[PDB]
Amino acid sequence: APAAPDKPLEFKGSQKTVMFPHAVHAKVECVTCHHQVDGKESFAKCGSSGCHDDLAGKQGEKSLYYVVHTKKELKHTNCIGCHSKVVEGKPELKKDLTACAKSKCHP
Ligand code: HEM
Ligand code: HEM
Ligand code: HEM
Ligand code: HEM
Repeated sequence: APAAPDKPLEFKGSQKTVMFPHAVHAKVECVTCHHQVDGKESFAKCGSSGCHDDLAGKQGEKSLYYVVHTKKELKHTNCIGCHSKVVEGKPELKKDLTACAKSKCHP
């Protein structure tokens, strides 16, 4: 598989840009986020054509917003989902990892 990016990268929606750092997630297997597609590995951008390419809508499988933010139980692990589990044991990180404003995702 390709190498994991060294520097934080721009993970964009239609209005906001969130800096995503791989370094901090080094203990997380790649596939956790870069889920398999049709039985094969995939490292394409989440919102590329044919994937979660609805960058404005907030509901549905095609919605990038939805797969990133929903707390519902999904087929694959997502951003808010794992962060919520993490803060159950580390409450001191609740604001930094799950808050809608003033968090590490949305400063
Ligand atoms: C808290 C539950 C929370 C809210 C609400 C929220 C809102 C939000 C908006 C309105 C956008 C802009 C969408 C767009 O540009 O089209 C947005 C985008 C991203 N967010 Fe968010 N967000 C909340 C929380 C968090 C947290 C705690 C993280 C990080 C784990 C996070 C991540 C992202 C990412 C990535 C984006 C860009 C991709 C996209 O969803 O379009 N948000 N968020
Ligand atoms: C595991 C060690 C791992 C690899 C390999 C990896 C690779 C990778 C690449 C090459 C990109 C760049 C994609 C591009 O076309 O620019 C990329 C981007 C993102 N990754 Fe990743 N990644 C690995 C692990 C992880 C883990 C564990 C997560 C989630 C916690 C994750 C997530 C992301 C996100 C988000 C992006 C941005 C994609 C976008 O649409 O902008 N990666 N990764
Ligand atoms: C990019 C790193 C990336 C993220 C983030 C992402 C998340 C995601 C979640 C959490 C699910 C489960 C949704 C649900 O259960 O309702 C999910 C599902 C699918 N994805 Fe995805 N996804 C990322 C990347 C990609 C890419 C690059 C494509 C397109 C090639 C893609 C496609 C799909 C499809 C289709 C589904 C539904 C089938 C499934 O595997 O669950 N995603 N994604
Ligand atoms: C989903 C693609 C996703 C995003 C977006 C995301 C963002 C994020 C940020 C911005 C941080 C803070 C970095 C900093 O300290 O400056 C962060 C930190 C942790 N994350 Fe995350 N994260 C996403 C996904 C995931 C997933 C799927 C998991 C769990 C499997 C996960 C876990 C963590 C953990 C652990 C941290 C570090 C907490 C700490 O001790 O500081 N993230 N994430």
